[PDB]
Amino acid sequence: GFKQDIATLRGDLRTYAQDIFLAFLNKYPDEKRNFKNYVGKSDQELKSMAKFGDHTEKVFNLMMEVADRATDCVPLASDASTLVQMKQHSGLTTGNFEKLFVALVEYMRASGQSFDSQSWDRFGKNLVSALSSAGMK
Amino acid sequence: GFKQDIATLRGDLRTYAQDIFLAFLNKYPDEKRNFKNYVGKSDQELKSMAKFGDHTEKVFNLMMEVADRATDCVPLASDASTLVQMKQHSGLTTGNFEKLFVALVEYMRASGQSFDSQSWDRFGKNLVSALSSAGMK
Ligand code: HEM
Ligand code: HEM
Ligand SMILES: c1ccc2[nH]cnc2c1
Ligand SMILES: c1ccc2[nH]cnc2c1
Repeated sequence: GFKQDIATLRGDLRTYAQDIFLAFLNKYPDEKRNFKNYVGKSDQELKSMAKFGDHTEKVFNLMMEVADRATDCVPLASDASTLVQMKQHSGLTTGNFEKLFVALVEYMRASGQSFDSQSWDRFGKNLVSALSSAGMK
Repeated sequence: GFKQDIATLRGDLRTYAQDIFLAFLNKYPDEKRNFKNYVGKSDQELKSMAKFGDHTEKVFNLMMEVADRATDCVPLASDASTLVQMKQHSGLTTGNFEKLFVALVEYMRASGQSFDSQSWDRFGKNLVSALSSAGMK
């Protein structure tokens, strides 16, 4: 289930983080408006750009902590507030998050593993509602 | 305290994992006997390989699972048994683990980051005694 999936992802986290983030950028190419340094690059080129790997791993280190602290796929209010208040996230609205989690769930369903894809769909929806409550537009 | 330290380490796990493993190898150069593939390389030579990082981070992920499942810094017997039974750990003894945790606590005390060094010292001692109870020499 959801708790096991956190363990699965954490067991190969840099690889999953990069592959899921690439699936997001390739499903929604207009979302690169938020990531201008990644324009004009193939997947293999991005996987040899130092900030793409280092930043995307740090994103997923925190995402897995937020998931682990959740109850029945509902995150802590303190975690939602951190995500809204972060200076890096100043330009963002909740649609940006909705699209990230749509891409993550699609990746899981296509992997041919045993991910609990439906719980990740709930977690993304419940994180969006918590972000709205914490003041994201 | 101990629970916050797990969150600090996971937030930047690949960087902490590399720096603590290098502190261990530099404190106890004879322990590099267990790691023939790292002979004849400086710190920055080892880190220049994205694989050294991949591999070391997977080690520290398991360490953090065992730490988070502990009660009052006493690991589960079943987690000690996993570490004894791993094929890659055949022909280790408890002294190898003792040295690792001495280096880890020394790194935490020298760092600018607040860590509960006394809890990690207890965890390492209690892990050694659990390894012995699960059949390590
Ligand atoms: C639960 C979901 C998310 C988590 C846990 C998360 C976490 C983070 C973290 C930790 C950083 C700092 C990385 C670093 O500089 O080392 C960051 C930066 C950033 N985040 Fe997020 N984030 C999430 C969702 C999003 C989404 C949906 C977008 C946009 C579609 C986004 C856009 C950014 C941008 C533009 C930066 C700064 C640029 C960069 O680091 O390359 N984030 N985020
Ligand atoms: C709580 C402590 C420890 C944990 C969590 C741990 C975890 C791991 C894991 C997960 C692997 C497999 C990595 C992979 O294949 O991707 C591994 C392999 C290995 N471990 Fe440990 N380990 C611990 C302590 C030690 C100690 C103390 C030594 C020796 C001083 C050691 C020596 C090895 C060796 C030789 C391998 C195989 C070769 C290598 O991975 O470089 N381990 N360990
Ligand atoms: C998901 C994927 C990559 C990211 N980079 C910064 N925040 C992110 C969220
Ligand atoms: C500590 C540091 C590096 C390691 N590699 C394999 N097991 C380990 C324990």
